[PDB]
Amino acid sequence: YVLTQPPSVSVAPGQTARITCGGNNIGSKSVHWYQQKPGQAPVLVVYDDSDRPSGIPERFSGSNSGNTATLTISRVEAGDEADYYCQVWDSSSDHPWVFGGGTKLTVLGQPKAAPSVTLFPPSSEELQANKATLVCLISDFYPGAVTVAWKADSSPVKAGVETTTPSKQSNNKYAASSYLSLTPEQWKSHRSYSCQVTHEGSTVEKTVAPT
Amino acid sequence: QVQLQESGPGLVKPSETLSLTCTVSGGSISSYYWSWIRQPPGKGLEWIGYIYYSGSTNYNPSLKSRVTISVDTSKNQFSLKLSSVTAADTAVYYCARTQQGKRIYGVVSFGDYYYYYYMDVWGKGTTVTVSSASTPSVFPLAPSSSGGTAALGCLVKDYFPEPVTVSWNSGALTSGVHTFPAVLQSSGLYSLSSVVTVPSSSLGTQTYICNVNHKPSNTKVDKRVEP
Repeated sequence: YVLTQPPSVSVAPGQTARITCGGNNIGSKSVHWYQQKPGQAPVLVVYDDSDRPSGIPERFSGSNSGNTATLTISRVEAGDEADYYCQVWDSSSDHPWVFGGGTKLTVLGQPKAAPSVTLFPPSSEELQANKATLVCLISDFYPGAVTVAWKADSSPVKAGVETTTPSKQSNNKYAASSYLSLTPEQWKSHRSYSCQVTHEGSTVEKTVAPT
Repeated sequence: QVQLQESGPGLVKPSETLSLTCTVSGGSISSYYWSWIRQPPGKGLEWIGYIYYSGSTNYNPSLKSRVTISVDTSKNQFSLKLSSVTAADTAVYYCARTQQGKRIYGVVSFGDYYYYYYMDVWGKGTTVTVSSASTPSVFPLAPSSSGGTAALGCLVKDYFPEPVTVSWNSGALTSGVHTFPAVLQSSGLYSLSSVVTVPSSSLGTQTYICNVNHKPSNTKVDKRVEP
């Protein structure tokens, strides 16, 4: 049995989101919906077409008729952003358990938020191990896109820079980290170092100096 | 308050057998079905199989040859075994409680009815990595001279594979704690740092201890952080 889901749906906040689940005469079947927020385990949000599990907000409403099952989310919040999977058990199939491909819900038009930046210098314990690492932590920003630039005493550096991809925080903002390893010989060498984070046409810079 | 807890190795060499176990708490395995599910990085969900508490099994055919699910009611766990492991078996593996429903839509004696299954209670998941490579140095990130709010943390470098979990003060300190997602080094190793924002006022006479747990190596490390 084949379950056809749109790969993505977008809504402005407060609007109603409709995630559809295509199938042939799917109305003759029990459809169940799962929600998977980024980094988290899935949870049951609908079972047997329209039954609400304990603790699932009345905003979520399952329905099934004809060739399409639908998960309707009214008054959509930023926290509802997730992958939504429809699911069926079709007894007459070598593959009795079927999952839908999944639909990514994205909430467009969220409030802009400036990044908070924290730069830690190489620790007193790491330097005795002849290793040196600058930790730059970026949090509370939206949209979840930032460029990071490292400077060594007003001199840009590309070597040894390892930056992560932005991840979603519980407060629906984003976080990301950037690392720069050095030699203690390189660290104590310069007068300072700078992590430079650009977000949405603006830059925040933090500086650290050895002592 | 039924909970399901997956225990995994985190790492398994290519072509040897992956073993998983799911422990259920605040509930009984009895009278229920029990499923294993997995999710490859960036991919959808794939059901592996179920097991009735009595022993009856059922499997995704695409994996039936290599997979074995068993149950143990005497300990309230059920287990997964995946043989001849390959790189495509890299995924997060979930254990989930499975319900059997039935829709009687006509006369129950004319077979005007059918059964179905769904999963109402899920576990937290466990990351399985398939690599030939083998299997964490924690350094203090000390507070320094943010408006009455002070940031300190722990840097966890050069571990493999995912994951590591960090608590502060044995789980008593939970506010302001923000454990960042790990970086994938060019070296291939993993590195994360966890940070807690505490009041700058009376930062002294306060102890801050990050507790790092790396299950794939059975290591539980404590590190004190002070200016």
